[PDB]
Amino acid sequence: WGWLVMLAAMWCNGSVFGIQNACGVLFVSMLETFGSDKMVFKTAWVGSLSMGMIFFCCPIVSVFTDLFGCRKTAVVGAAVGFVGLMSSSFVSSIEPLYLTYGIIFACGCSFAYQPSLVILGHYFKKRLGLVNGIVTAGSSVFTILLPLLLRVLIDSVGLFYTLRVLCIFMFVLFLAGFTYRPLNFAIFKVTAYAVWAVGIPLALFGYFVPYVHLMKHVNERFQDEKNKEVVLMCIGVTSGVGRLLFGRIADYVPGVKKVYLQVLSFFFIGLMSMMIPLCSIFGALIAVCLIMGLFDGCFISIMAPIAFELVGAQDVSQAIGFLLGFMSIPMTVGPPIAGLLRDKLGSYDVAFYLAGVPPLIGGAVLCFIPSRLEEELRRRLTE
Ligand SMILES: N[C@@H](Cc1cc(I)c(Oc2cc(I)c(O)c(I)c2)c(I)c1)C(=O)O
Repeated sequence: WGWLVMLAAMWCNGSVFGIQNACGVLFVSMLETFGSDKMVFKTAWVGSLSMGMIFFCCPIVSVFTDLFGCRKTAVVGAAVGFVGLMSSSFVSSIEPLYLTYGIIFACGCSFAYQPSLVILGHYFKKRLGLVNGIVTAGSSVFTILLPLLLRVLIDSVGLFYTLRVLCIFMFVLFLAGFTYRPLNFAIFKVTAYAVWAVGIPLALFGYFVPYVHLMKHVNERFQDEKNKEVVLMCIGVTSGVGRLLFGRIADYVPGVKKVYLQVLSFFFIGLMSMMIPLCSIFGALIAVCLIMGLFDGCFISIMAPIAFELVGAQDVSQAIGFLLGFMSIPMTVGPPIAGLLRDKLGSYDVAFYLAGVPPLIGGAVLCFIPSRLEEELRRRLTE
């Protein structure tokens, strides 16, 4: 088995999130097929539910995996994902899609992906973090490359065939799953965690809007767009390097003392989102995309260490579970509201601005977290 555990974990992490991020390239043609009324409002749910259900289901998997074992639940996740992707075929209306794609597919994907971490632990009972960086660099490949394959694949055979063929990834995941073989509400009393856990979800209330609506905002330059997929590929091409660099950066002395760089990340990503609906020359959009992706990777990379910095090591699991439970909502509610925001009398021009407000509030809230304080001074002032 050996290193193949990490090798297959790479494939799993790529397979799930590459699709979840290429969702837009599906959406652009899914809207066209079996098209209308008020379609843009309904369709967004197809990807919104898919992205929300993974986070909603991740915490509960911590009971299933511990109940059945590490080897299981990965086979089951892969099989359920394959069943859902296949069932997405033979659908003559958009209504069943919410159930075939989304609910079923993500309820499979979360089961497939969650146990990967528990077995990356014990990879070699050492050298954690470096393995995670390797896996991130690997999944960067699938995030970068998949949009190119799907874009050319769609025109040859329609959406139905595309989803019926994407089952190859789930099948390979199912086969690789055989490698795995091993060989609570009291948290809120901590004020720092209480503030942070509300700050982050309030910050991400527009994070997933671009990943869904950017490919449809494109075609504003209907003629000059000799190539579209690059504009979405260059988000991941920068996210990979950003995560890789910030993994190294996090622990270095000049900035490891107490990290609040997530405030900077939110500020920059919000500003760049506020920049999209204005730039006209093509290259400016790619520059904005790179600026977005770099900090998008940085913020996600820096998250986990803050978890055990704020709270003891024992409660990190519960902390992450609650955090993902809260995070389930904003990504489900974002894209639909963003689409509808001016689906009457306008375009995304008026919708991308308001997608940029929540990040600033989130950054302020996170910057409003106390520290460097202890109660030994309580004798002096308030008593
Ligand atoms: N849109 C992103 C997808 C993505 C979102 C989040 I939020 C995230 O952060 C975590 C951290 C831990 I730790 C988890 O167990 C989980 I599940 C998600 C990661 I990694 C990836 C992209 O472009 O790839």
